Amino acid sequence: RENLYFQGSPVEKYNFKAEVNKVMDIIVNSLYTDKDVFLRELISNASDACDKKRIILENNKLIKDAEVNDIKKLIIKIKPDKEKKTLTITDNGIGMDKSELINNLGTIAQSGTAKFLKQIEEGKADSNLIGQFGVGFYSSFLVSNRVEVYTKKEDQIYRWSSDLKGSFSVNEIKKYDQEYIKGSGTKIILHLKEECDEYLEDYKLKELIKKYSEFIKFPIEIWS
Ligand SMILES: Nc1ncnc2c1ncn2[C@@H]1O[C@H](COP(=O)(O)OP(N)(=O)O)[C@@H](O)[C@H]1O
Repeated sequence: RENLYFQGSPVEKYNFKAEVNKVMDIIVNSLYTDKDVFLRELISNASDACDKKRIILENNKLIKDAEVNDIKKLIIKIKPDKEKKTLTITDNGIGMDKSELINNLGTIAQSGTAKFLKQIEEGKADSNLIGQFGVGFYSSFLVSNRVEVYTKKEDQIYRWSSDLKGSFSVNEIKKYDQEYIKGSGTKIILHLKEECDEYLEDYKLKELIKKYSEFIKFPIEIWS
């Protein structure tokens, strides 16, 4: 009897596997973690997303030619906003459609996270060592109360949001013409934990970009 809308579209809420959510909570909120790695992980995903776009564009062209460009614009952008307490990482890479977004981001036990958890379980790894593994996107929760993802694959924009407390939400944004992701891309908005405002600082971002960028072959732009 209660249908939910956000920005003009119905909101679909999905539950995480409860047990997994429980343990994920422990590792991202654990004391003595290397919280900095969240940026390593997101930049790594942004680079992969640009690589995927480049490769698919090249193949498309081959097939368009045979019958029957902006690869140069590929970039990763990082924007702190001290007043809103947000850090935003944006790529103009492949993006995700609704389905990929629910199935890809909607499952916590990824490859690296599952690995880590199993080692902990087998007594082979300490539970504060999230950094020692490549857990990917969900590492954003090392430093965030809430995470949003706005991603466009082809003419449609979808928003994913979660505070990692049992569920995530997905809804379409029909008129995202309020913000100029051009062709495709993914915009990740981190709503930072109170104790994590140093990630709003220019010198800190630069330091991390330098530590985690050495092998990333797409330009990274830090605003301010
Ligand atoms: N920035 C991004 N752009 C496009 N797709 C993205 C993305 N960040 C994550 N994704 C998709 O979500 C999936 C899950 O991400 P993650 O949990 O970091 O797993 P991973 N590091 O093993 O790839 C990725 O494999 C990728 O397909």
